[PDB]
Order: sequence, then C-alpha cells, then structure tokens
Amino acid sequence: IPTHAPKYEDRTRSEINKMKAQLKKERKFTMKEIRKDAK
Amino acid sequence: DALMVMPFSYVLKFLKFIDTVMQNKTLLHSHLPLICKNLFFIIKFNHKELVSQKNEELKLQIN
Amino acid sequence: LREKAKERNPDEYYHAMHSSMDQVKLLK
Amino acid sequence: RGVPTSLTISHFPHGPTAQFSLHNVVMRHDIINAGNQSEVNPHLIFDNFTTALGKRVVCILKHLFNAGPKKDSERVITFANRGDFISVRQHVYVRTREGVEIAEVGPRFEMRLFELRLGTLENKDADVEWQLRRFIRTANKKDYL
Amino acid sequence: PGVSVRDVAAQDFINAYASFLQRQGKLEVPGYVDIVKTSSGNEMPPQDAEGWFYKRAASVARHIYMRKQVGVGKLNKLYGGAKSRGVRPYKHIDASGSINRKVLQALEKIGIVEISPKGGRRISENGQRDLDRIAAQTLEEDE
Amino acid sequence: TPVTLAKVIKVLGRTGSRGGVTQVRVEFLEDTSRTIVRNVKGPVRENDILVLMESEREARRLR
Amino acid sequence: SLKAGERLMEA
Amino acid sequence: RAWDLIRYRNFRTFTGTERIQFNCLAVDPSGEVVCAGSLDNFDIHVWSVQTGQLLDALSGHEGPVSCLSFSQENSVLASASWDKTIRIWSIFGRSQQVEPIEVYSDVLALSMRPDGKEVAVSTLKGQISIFNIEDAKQVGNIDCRKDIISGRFNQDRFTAKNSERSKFFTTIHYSFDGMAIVAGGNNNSICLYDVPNEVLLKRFI
Amino acid sequence: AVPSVQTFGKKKSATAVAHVKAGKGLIKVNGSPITLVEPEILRFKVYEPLLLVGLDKFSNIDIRVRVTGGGHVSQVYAIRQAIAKGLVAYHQKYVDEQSKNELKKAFTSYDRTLLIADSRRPEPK
Amino acid sequence: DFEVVEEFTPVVLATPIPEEVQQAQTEIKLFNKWSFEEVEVKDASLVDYVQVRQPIFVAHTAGRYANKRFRKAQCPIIERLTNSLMMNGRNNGKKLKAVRIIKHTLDIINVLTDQNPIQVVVDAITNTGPREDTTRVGGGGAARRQAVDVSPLRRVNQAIALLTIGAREAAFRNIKTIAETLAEELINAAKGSSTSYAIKKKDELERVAKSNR
Amino acid sequence: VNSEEKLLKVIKNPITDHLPTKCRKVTLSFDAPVIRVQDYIEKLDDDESI
Amino acid sequence: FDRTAKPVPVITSEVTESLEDMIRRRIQDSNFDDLQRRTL
Amino acid sequence: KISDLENKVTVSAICRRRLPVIMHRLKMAETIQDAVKFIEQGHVRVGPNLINDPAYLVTRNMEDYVTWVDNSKIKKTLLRYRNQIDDFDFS
Amino acid sequence: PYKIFKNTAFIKDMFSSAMEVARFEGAQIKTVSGIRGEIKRALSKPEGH
Amino acid sequence: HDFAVTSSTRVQIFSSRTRQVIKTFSRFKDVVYSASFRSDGKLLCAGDATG
RNA sequence: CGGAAGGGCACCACCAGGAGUGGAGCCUGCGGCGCGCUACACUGACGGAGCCAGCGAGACCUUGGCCGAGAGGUCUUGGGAAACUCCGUCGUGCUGGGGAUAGAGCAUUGUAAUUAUUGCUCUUCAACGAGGAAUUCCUAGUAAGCGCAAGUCAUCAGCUUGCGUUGAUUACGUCCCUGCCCUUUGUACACACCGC
Repeated sequence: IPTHAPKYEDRTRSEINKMKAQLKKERKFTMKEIRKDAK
Repeated sequence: DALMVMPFSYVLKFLKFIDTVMQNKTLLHSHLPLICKNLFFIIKFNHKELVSQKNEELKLQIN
Repeated sequence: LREKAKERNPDEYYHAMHSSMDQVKLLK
Repeated sequence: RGVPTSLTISHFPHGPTAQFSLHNVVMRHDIINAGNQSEVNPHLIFDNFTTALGKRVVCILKHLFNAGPKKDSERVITFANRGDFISVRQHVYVRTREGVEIAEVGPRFEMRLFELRLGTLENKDADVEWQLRRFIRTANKKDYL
Repeated sequence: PGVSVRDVAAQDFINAYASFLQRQGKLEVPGYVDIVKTSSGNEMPPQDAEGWFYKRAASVARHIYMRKQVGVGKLNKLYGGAKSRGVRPYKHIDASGSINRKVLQALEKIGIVEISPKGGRRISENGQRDLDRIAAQTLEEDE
Repeated sequence: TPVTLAKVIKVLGRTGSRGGVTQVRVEFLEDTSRTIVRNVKGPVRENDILVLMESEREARRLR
Repeated sequence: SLKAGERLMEA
Repeated sequence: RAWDLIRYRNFRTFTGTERIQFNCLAVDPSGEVVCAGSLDNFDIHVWSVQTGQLLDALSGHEGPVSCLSFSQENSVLASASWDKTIRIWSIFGRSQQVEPIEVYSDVLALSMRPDGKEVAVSTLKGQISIFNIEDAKQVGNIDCRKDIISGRFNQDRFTAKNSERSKFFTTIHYSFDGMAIVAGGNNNSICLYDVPNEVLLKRFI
Repeated sequence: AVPSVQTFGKKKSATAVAHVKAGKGLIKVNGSPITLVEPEILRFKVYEPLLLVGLDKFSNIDIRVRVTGGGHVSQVYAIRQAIAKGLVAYHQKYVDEQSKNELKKAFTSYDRTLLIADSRRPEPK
Repeated sequence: DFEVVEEFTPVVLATPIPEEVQQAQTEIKLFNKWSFEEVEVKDASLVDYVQVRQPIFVAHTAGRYANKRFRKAQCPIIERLTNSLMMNGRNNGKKLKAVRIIKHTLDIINVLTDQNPIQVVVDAITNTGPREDTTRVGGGGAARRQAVDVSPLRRVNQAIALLTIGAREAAFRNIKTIAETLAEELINAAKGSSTSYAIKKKDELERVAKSNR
Repeated sequence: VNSEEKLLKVIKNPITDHLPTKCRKVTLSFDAPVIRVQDYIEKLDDDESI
Repeated sequence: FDRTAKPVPVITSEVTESLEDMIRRRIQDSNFDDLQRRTL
Repeated sequence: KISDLENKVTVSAICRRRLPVIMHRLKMAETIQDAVKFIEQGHVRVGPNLINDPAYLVTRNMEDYVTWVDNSKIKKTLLRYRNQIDDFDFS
Repeated sequence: PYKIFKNTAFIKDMFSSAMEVARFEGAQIKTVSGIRGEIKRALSKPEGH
Repeated sequence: HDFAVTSSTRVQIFSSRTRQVIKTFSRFKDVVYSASFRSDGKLLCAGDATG
C-alpha cells in the first residue's frame, strides 16, 4: 500500500496572503480604537 | 389507578385475601366500606375475564 | 384615501351602479 | 447580525405599541451555564420615572407583568431610568441576618423608547402619541424626549 | 377544424417547427452560430450546435404569436436567466441581443413576421397560416 | 417463530413509568380471556392490535 | 420508594 | 344558575365579570364543567362546578357563539358560530387543542350523536350538514330549503314563496338511535328527517 | 340571453375565475385546452373532478377558466376548485337540484377542498 | 340478465380528451397505471394503520395530516413515502421531485417483478416494520437495554424511515440513482432478503430485544 | 503531501458506531488464561472482523 | 465639533454599584411598585 | 356620567338609533326613504332573521351584524358592479 | 450626496478614508437647504463615502 | 418497430418507419460485444468487453 | 430551621426526530468568543424549451429602432423572480462539483496621477472528499429551500425590514430523570369524596 508523508510545522501567494491578513487585522484594530475614542 | 394496574393473577389473589377477611370477621366489620369499594371496583374492572374463567374454588369463594 | 379604503364597508348600494388616425377620429 | 437592537410591544385590543431600541444586550447564554431562571411571579422595581411619558411607560410594563405577586416572591425585575436610557435586570435576593443580598441574573440590556403609536402594530398609519425627535437643536440635552 | 399553437403544446410544436425550418433551409443563419454563448451568465455555447438557432427561431415565432408584438429588449428580458456570481449571491441577467436581432431579422427576411406600428415585430398573415398548418400537422402527427 | 397478536384494551395512566414507555393492558386476539399488562413504546390508543413475541412474561415498572 | 399498586402487589 | 331537583335550590349563580348575556349552554357529561356561550363576547366561558369560579375563557371564534354542546363519551365540545365555523375543542389532559371546520354559511343549530362521533349543524342556507368528528370530515348534508312551509304575514309587501323569512332551521335534535333528526325553526313546520338515507320522514304543521 | 354562471377558486394567492355556459363541451384554461396545463404531473390533479363525476355533463357544458396569482401548485388547486364550484353552480341553477345534490355528495365524499376553501389561518399554543 | 343503461349518447368533448383519461374515468388508478384493488395487507395488526383503501391519482393531496394524533394513519401510504423521501438539507420543499422519483421507482419495480408495484411497497413496509425495541433504563447509572413492544403506528413510521434512509445512503455517492436503488431496497425488503439496510436494521433490533428481554 | 486524502481522521465516538456489523471484541487481560492466536483466528468465522 | 444625539452610556463598576445599592435600599424598605390585585 | 343621562338622551339620539338611519349611516342606501323602501320590500336582515318594520331601534351588536338578505337583486347588482358574483353561494 | 432615499443619503468627497469617517462619526451635519443630520457609519467599498 | 445494433463503445436503437437513430447507449468504457432484447420488449442486455 | 405527602408546568425536562454552530473559503459583531453566506456534486452539474407571484409609487427611469460575442455604447417615446417542469449531454473520477489565486484582453465611470474603480471575454483549477470535543434551536403553512422590493427620525447598506413562492419527518404523552411552582383549615352551597 503506497506510503505517504504529511506536511506540518507558493511563496508570493503566501506573501500576499500575509500582507492582506496583516492589513485586515490592522485596519480593523485601528477602526475599533478610533470609534471607541470618538464615542 | 393502583387497582386498575394489577393483572388478573393479583386480582385472584385479592379475592382469596378478601375471603380470608370474611373468615376473620372482626377486621371486616372494622373496615367494611373500604373492602366493599375495592371489591366492587376490581370485579367491575376485570368482570369479563372473571366470568370467562372456570374455577369451582373461585365459585365457592365468591359465594 | 388609505383610511377610507380600510373602511370601505362592502355593502354600499348607490343607484349609479346600474350602468389613418384622423380618418378614424372623423369616422368615430 | 445576531445583536438585538429593537423590541416593539403591542397591547392587543386596539392598544398602544411602544417601539424601543435595545442596545447593550447580554444574555444568560452569553454568560455561562448557571442553572435556570426561578420563574416565580416576580416583584417589580421602577426608578426615576417622572413625567407623563414615564407614567405611560411604567403602566405599560407593569401590565405586561403579572398581577398580585406573593410577599416573599423571590426574583425582582428592576427598571432603572437614567437619562432616557432605562435598564432592566433580574435579581434574586435573600434577607440576611442583618440586611439584603442580591444576585444579578437574567438578561442585561439598556433599552430606550423611540415611538408610542396609538393603534396596534399592523397599521403603520395610526396616530402617534409620542415620537422621539432626533434632528432638533436640544437633542443631546433633552430628557424624556 | 382550425387549431393553433394555443391548442398545441409548447415543446412538440417548437421541435416540429424547428425541424421544418431545418428541412426548408431558407433561414440564413449567421456565421458565428458556433462561438456565441447566447448569454453572459451562461457557461458554454449550446450543445446541439447544428440547430439551436433553428429552435430559437421557432421559439421566438411562437412567443410573438402567443403575444402580439415584442422588441428585442423584451425578448432579452424574456430569455435571460439568472447568473452564478459564485462567492456572492445571484442576480438577474438579460439575454444576447445580437442573437435576438439576427433571429428577428432572418424571420422578417423569410416573411413569417413583419414590422409593427407603435414599434415592434408582429406576426404576419402568411406566417400565421404556416404556423397553423404545422400546428395541425403535429396534432395529426398521431396519424 | 410463532408470534401472537393482542388488542389493546385500556391504557393505564398515572403509573410511574419511564418517559416514552407506556403501560398497556392487552388481551389475546385468539382467546378473548387472557389479559396481560405489557409495555409499548410508540404512540398507542385503545382497540388497536399489537404483536407479542413472548406471552408468558408481563412488563413491570422501569423506575 | 415504590408506587401504589406496586407496594399493594408485593404486600 | 344551577338548580337541584331533589332539594330544589340554587348552588352557584356563575357569571363572568362584566355581566354579559349568555345565550347557549353546555354541560360536561360527568357534571364538573359548565360552558356558556354569550353573543356580545364570542368567548365560551367555562366554570368549574364545585369550586364555582370560572376556569377559563375559551377564545378563538370571530363573531358570536351560536351553539354549544358536549359529545358525552369522549367528552369533547363543539362550538358553532357565525364565523361560518364549527370548532371542536378538547379541553382535558394538558392539551387544550382545537379543530376548526368551515361551512358554507352562518351556523345556528347543533347536535351530536348519542354515541359521540358525528355532529349535525343547521346553517342559514337551509342545509343540515353532518360531520365526522375524529376526521373532521363531512359525512353529508340534507337539503331543507324546499320542504319548509313558511307562512305569509298580514303586513307583508311580498309573497310567501320568494320570502327568505324563515327558510332555515334554528333548532336540531337527534334521535336516541342516532338515526333521525327533528328540525324546527321560525317557520310553521316541524320536519323529521332520517339520516342514513338523507330524506325526510315526516312534516308536521 | 345565454345562461352563464361565474365562480371563483382561491388557493394561497391563486385566483381562478371560471365562466360556465351551455355549449359544445369544451374546457379551456387561459385560452389553452385543459390537456395542456403547466406542471405535467398535476394534470390528473386537475382532471380529478371531471373523472370523478363523468364526462357527459362536461360534454353538455362549456367552460372558460382564467387564472392569476400564486405559484404552480397553488394555481392547479385554484383551477380545480373553480371547476368544481362552477359545475355544481350551473347544475344548481339551470338543471335539476337532485343532480346538484348528487354532484355535491360525490365531490365532498372524494375531497371536500374541491368545494370549500381551506384557509389555513394561524394559531398559537 | 338484468342491465342498467345510464349512457345514451356517445360522449364526445369539443376539447379532445385522451383514451387513457377515459379509462381512468372507468376506474381510478395510480398515475393512471396501477390499480388499487387486490392490494391487501398480508398481515393483521397493521391494517387501519397502512391505508390503501381510498383511491388516489397522484400522491400530492396537501391535506392537514398533522393536527390530531393519527391523521398520519389516515394518510395514504404513497403520500407518506414521498413526504419521507424529500428529506435532506438540499431537498426541503421539492415534492414534485419526490413524486417523479416515486413514479420512476414504481415503473422499475413493476418492470423487474410483474406482480404490482404498490403491492410490493405495502408488503415491504409490512415486512420491514420492527417488532420489539430496547429502551434504555438508566438504572441510576447502569445504562442497560430493556425490551418492550412497539405500537404499530411507530412500526409504520420506522419502516418508512428505514427504507428511505437506506435508499438515500445507498445512492449518496454511487453510480445508481435514488429511483433504482429504492426499487432495489423495496424488492429486497419485500423478499425479506437480509441484504437490505432496513431488514438488517430490523433484524439487529429484534435480536437485541430477544437477547435482553 | 500527495493531496489525495486526509490520513489521520479524528472521528465521532464511539468505536461501536464506527465498527463493522459482525465482529468479535476481545481485550488483553493479563490475569485471563492463555489462548492460541492462530487457532483462534481459524476458529472464528468467515465474514467477521476482530 | 458638535454631536447630534445622546451617546449610549457604557456600563461601569461605579454605576452598577450605585444601581445595586438602589435595589438594596428598595428591598430593605420593601417599598416597591407592583400590580396589586383589584379588590371587591 | 349621569348628566349625560339627564341631558344627552334625545329624540334625535333614539331616532338616530332607528334602523333606516343606521342603514344610511352604514351607507347601504343612499337616502333614508330608500332605506325605508328596501326594508319594506324585504332586502335587509339583522343577524339570522330579516326585518320588515322601519321603527326598529337596532342594538349595538346587531347593528354590527346587519347586512342584506342573501339572493336579493340588490346584493346581486352590488357584486355585479364589483364584478365578483359567485353563484355557488347564489349571491 | 450621490445616492439618496427617504431620509438617508450617501455622501462622498468629504473625507479621504474610513479611518477619517470613523474619527468624525456621529456628527450633527447640515446642508445648504437647512435640514439637519449626522454622519452615521463609514461606507466600506469606496474609500471616503 | 425498433432494433438495436452494437458498435464502437456504443449501442444504437433504430426505428423502422423512420430508419433513424432513436436511442444511444454510450455509458460504456470499451467496445460492446452483444445486445439482446427481452421477450417483453423492455430490457436489453449489453455484453461489454470488461467482463 | 429542616423534612414528608399530594398536585401542576416546561423543546432550561424525558421521549421521537429534524436543522444548524464547531472542520474549508468568504463576510461581519465582540478579543480567542460569536452571527450570517457559498461549497464539498448524480434528489446533481451543464445546454436548449416552458412558464407562475406579492409588498412597493417625493437629465430620472424608460417602450421601440440600431450596431457590438459580451460588456456596452447609439437613435427615437411618457411622466413576466428563482428554486421549478420537460427533453438532452456527463457520469463517478478532488471529474465538467468548487472557483481561490494569477495572467492577458475588451469596454464603462471619475479624473489627469500612464490615477482608482466597475462589468465582460479567454487561459490558470488551490483548499474543500459531509466536518472531533462539544454546543444551540425547533412541534404546522412550523423546520428548511428560493428569490423580489424598499431603505419611509432609533438599528441597518457584502445589511436590516417587509413580501410572495415550494413545504416536510417526528411528539402532541408522561412527571420516570432535570428543574420550577402550588397546597397540606373544601370554606364555598346542594349529591358524592375526603376526613388531624
């Protein structure tokens, strides 16, 4: 029966994923903080 | 409900007990209405099978 | 108008309830 | 999106409808498995209801509740009023060897009235007895309006 | 006794009339009948690429005649189904006005339809006679 | 296997039974005398038939 | 703790 | 009010709260529940006998309750009303459930079988329908708009044939075989129908 | 004039107006014959009153039905309600009331919601 | 001998009504194809719970069979089978699809076995209905299985549920369709094949009941 | 990394629902007496799981 | 700049302590509004 | 109040509780004498039974349930103008 | 404003970003006609609306 | 009025009055080997080349 | 202060089921917790054809004509939604389910920074193989599916609120368990029942 190897712990796709995830987290965090201060 | 629940084997046992009280008259005259109410209700409930059965000892008990 | 249509009361009986192109115009 | 924000009550033999906006909701499901509500006929508490509007609201909510509770009824619903933002809480209380001690339970939310229509909520054309005015000059200062 | 496509079913009449136009041949199909997707919301051009134009011709004829006059915009609104946005919800999309215009122009060339005042394309008398003839034919298709 | 039929005579309410399980007096469809206090699971009413695999035992309580 | 009917039956 | 017929005295004069006028009445077969149907409230009030205070105000009609009765084996109650409806309530045993049956016109008389399976209801068109309760279905109706001998009035302006003054039956009762029906209204006739063949047996003036 | 009689069938939101008159015996729905109704499975659900009562009465009777509103199933139920109401109304009016009662009995012994509407009004618990 | 003559003119209609429709007015069948006579329940204790008496054309009467407690028993059997068939997330509210699948299934059943498709269906239900079930006595902690009997309404409900769930599972991700796999399941349950999901489930339930009776 | 299947599946409990129909269910108990594994598998039936 | 409507008040420890103290006073007094039953 | 009993009761109040005034109030007949004539011809009814005398002070609930008698030509032309006749009810 | 309904309007060309609109949100606003208002929430898909 | 014929991974049913391709069975993988109707005229069996 | 007995109620209980959340992707309120949407295909995907609603009436929408595969633009007039039904292709393969990502091209909008955005065409075909521990809600025109409209002082704009369409399985009993409540002076008036 054919053996297999699991992965555990694309480069530019990973980089754009990291970039947009960071932008999402940053935008949401700063909008929350700004709204709370304005209120 | 507690009288309606029990099967006919316990019904026949009930009638044997009632005959024993009729022998022991003083308990009967102590508790005449309770005995009569339970007996009339149990025979009205299990009337069909009791008249369907055939038992000469049950005939003498009922007499 | 919406209030009146809400209270129409549909049993009202009023007695009124018992009733070329230029060539076409001229003919009519 | 899952957060309750509006609550409209209507009395049914052509009675009034109050539309509240409820904001700061916290549920028992939101808190914890804590047991269950005692469900006994509850006592009522109303704080800082002054004007005729406050009388209307306290009468409406009073008759939503149940009439003629027991003296030793255990749970009490509180309706606090603090500048047009009424807040409700469930509270059980026992009389100690010296005083009282309450436990906060139930939901937890601030509601605020913004309409009181005369007819029932089917109509959307009935007369308005009171209407919250938002774009007026004294909107951020006027209480019970 | 005199019947019509009101009295005849939709699918069988459309198939019979498309086959009649196929065997007649005088329709002048355009050159691009095998690349066109018939809609933007579709996914592939039609399967039977030989006579789907003929089925469209028959269906447009039947639709006009059951109605009275229609524009190419009305036929686009009729034939355009909903699309698949994928990640988003779905919505409505109109049909292909180029194919609708080619169908109506070819039918006007044959003479089944004609132009219509107030603007439009109405059914012609000779074409109506031919439609009733083929409707009687598919009624008596059971011999 | 020989199975037997039995018709429900009387549902026996107010017995302390487990939820969903009902206690029911049945009678033998063959011989109209014998009545047995059996147990049922599904929704039951009077005068419907019901199949028994063993006739001798009778269903007692379930706490 | 039994039920009536049951205690009657065992007695 | 509730009369004895051995001591001849009231027990309890049941009422509502607002002194509302009761038209129709119905009693439990065992004698524990008393239902009364008014006309200005269209809510069947239900009192318990031995306590005296009212149990419940059964609501669910639209327009006044025209007749009430209890089928006396299952102890269910039919309520017929000018909503063009019959409403079969079962009120015992945790359920409090309702079975609404529609009819063609305004109903105004009701009776149930002595077995307690069917309900005859005489409506305003003159048909006497007969319904099966357990299915809430229609076993069938008997026409009555022909065999009614209405009278003419001395102050009339029309005929006694084309007048719908008393063209229906405001009172029904069964037989105690469940096989006949007497029907009487504002007319001058008392009709005796037979149910399984659905045809009148007699008409008295 | 010509003896005519108009009835209405009403499912959820499907109105079905039905005109009935004496004629050659044709049953037409929306200008089409009744043998070409839409969902192609409920065609027998709409043939139900005809085959219940027989075909001679409809051989004597002309029928025109028009239908508005409601989806497919609702429209089919409205059509059959309008047909049964129209047929028993025409029979009540222009022929014998005994045949009216026979028709009413047959229809209401098969399915009562042929004649009278089943308005499924709500209820609380 | 004695005859009754109740038709005097040959009936003709101005709209052409087909011959299959005229044979239906001779006798109501199912889908104008399957007769309802000689379709009897081959076992007592389930008649007046599986209803096949009152005839029906298509299985789409939308009657209120959910108000009282046994209108499900008053329902026809095929309408109940179709209702239980249209049971998934993706399938909620597609009764025309249920009717089409059932019509195709009845065709396949009659084609394989020529007896009668509805007779096969009724015999399958009567066979695959379970007979004894083990409830779970808590015992204050010792969860044990105690054998009790089962009401026939529950037997019919569980038979229909077992058959439909077995067919749906057999054609979830398989080359067969629901129609032919349900025909397969119904024929196997009619035979008592013990190769079908419902017969295996019923057998295992009755086995556990016989064990800890 | 073959991207063909999930290999280690955390499934819903229990083993009895994720177990075959006809089976024999044994537990190694040290105090229990000694059996022979090959004679055991040969004395088991044909379509069983162990 | 300026605002247009009342800001929704955030619940804090001080105001909830004040509120539970108000309820403590009300209960200790046993003086609170209820819908008492109608007499007669 | 009781002052409404000592003053508010009028001949005008009882004569407006009269039947043809109620019919004109409910807009059944356009004029009061037309309401009278319809009551004479026998085209109205109150609840179950129909009414022939105009001097009939209608009660509250019964004026709530007043209507035309069925199968009368006036209700027929009502439903004809509304184009909603239904001869199953022989309206 | 570039899109209006009854009592509501979508306003553009006043800020540059959703951060700015969130900084100014809850505002007693008014128009040349003399009707009052408030900015309510930052629109998502355009940058400043 | 019809007859079936085997062909390259395909079973084709023709009519007689039209002599046209009425039905096409193409669910196969490799070329079919036999096609035979039943006596009831409803089922055809198709022997394929996979066993 | 505590117990006992009798009785009622409850999808916070039992019983029978259904449908979700938690796994993937997208979106969004809370700071890891939570809410919606799409998928994982054959009760399907795709292509033709059929067609049935309701709520709504403060340089704009438009009927029609033209050309353009489409997107669109052009010239003229006044102030009927999807699921669904039928026929046909595909067939069990992460395959044609899926459409993330990427590339190229075509047009629209603002504007002038070769700026941003929208829609269409072709190519590229990722995760997803029915979702653990657990958890929630629900008993009839209900659960679920499907679209349409409007934003009418609070709340909402990859959303709220109405509206129509399709429409089920399973309990409708029991206090056995988990709770909650009531009573332990018939008080009230006949017959009956009970009697610290």
